[PDB]
Amino acid sequence: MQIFVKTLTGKTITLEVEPSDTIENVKAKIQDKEGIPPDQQRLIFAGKQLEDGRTLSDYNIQKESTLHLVLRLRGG
Repeated sequence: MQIFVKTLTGKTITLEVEPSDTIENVKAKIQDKEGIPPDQQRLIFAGKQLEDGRTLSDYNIQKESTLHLVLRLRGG
């Protein structure tokens, strides 16, 4: 039961999520590490916008399915 996330930063940052988890919890996990609102980030899969509030189980997400995490690294 593994999934895979690829951040726009290129750096390999991996996570462990269950089939019963919702992407809403997953986005929050990363946003918490950065202390930013989720409005500042977006997710895209199979050329479509990953809509907030869906589940891996509902969208039939398979193992090792890539998630493209796009956000703005607070710094500068």
